[PDB]
Amino acid sequence: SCIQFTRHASDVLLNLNRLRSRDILTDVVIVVSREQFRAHKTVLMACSGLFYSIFTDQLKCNLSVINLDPEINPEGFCILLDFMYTSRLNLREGNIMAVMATAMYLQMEHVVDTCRKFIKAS
Amino acid sequence: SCIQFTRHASDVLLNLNRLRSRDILTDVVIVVSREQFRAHKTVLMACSGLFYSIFTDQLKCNLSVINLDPEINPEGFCILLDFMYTSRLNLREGNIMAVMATAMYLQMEHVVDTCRKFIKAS
Amino acid sequence: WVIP
Amino acid sequence: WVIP
Ligand SMILES: O=C1Cc2cc(Nc3cc(Cl)ncc3Cl)ccc2N1
Ligand SMILES: O=C1Cc2cc(Nc3cc(Cl)ncc3Cl)ccc2N1
Ligand SMILES: [Cl-]
Ligand SMILES: [Cl-]
Repeated sequence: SCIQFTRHASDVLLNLNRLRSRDILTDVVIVVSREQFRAHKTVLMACSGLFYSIFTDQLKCNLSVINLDPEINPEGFCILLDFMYTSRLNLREGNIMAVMATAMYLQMEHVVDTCRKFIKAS
Repeated sequence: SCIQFTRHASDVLLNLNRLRSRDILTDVVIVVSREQFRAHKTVLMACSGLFYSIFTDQLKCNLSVINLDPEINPEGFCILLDFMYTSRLNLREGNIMAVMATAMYLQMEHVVDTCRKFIKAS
Repeated sequence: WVIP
Repeated sequence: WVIP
């Protein structure tokens, strides 16, 4: 018999993104080639099958630095990290291939699905 | 020119609640009288003006235990912690006074607003 | 607020 | 997915 506040989840994610932009309580650095991205492990896990697996591992859960596969493009990762914290995906003709490949690696099934749909249309 | 995934924020919050239920990456214990509640500092901050102030403090940000004011009712806190992680508020005749008082203390303005509305109706 |  |  609960009541529900429709905007609560969106407001929580907006505040988590504000914490990220201000580098507050970030507990991990994701290294993608020469580029570094600070984030919250919990948000990464909530969005990605890959980060979920990494941070539930009894040894990796304690690492402050995670290095991604050298094939991963920093821009594709940046676009996906922004999506994790906002629900908004900056999908463009020039980045769609790198975004799909990064989403497949990160195990972000809904992003992979829309990339496959957008590629099929063109 | 981004696209948006409507269910993303709700799915993120659902996964954060699953992490909470399994005690994964919880980094704080909230003590309310004899009762203890494990949670994620970032989620508490995203939902509460009080926790936002506590964990942005250069000294308190590093505490693993936070003791609430002894006037705070453990059931009211439990109901509010559940709301933080689900968007669902278990508001009942027998708990509304304790929920409103706890929400005022935690600075959860939308919960305070619905409690004031529900009390006014009766 | 809604009835979910 | 929608146009926000
Ligand atoms: O496409 C995706 C997105 C995703 C997220 C998560 N993260 C969780 C899943 C569960 Cl059941 N509990 C907790 C968490 Cl944080 C796992 C796999 C995938 N695949
Ligand atoms: O009723 C409320 C809910 C709430 C949440 C937060 N948390 C934040 C606010 C901002 Cl601007 N950036 C980041 C965070 Cl985590 C502060 C005050 C209140 N009052
Ligand atoms: Cl996804
Ligand atoms: Cl609220």
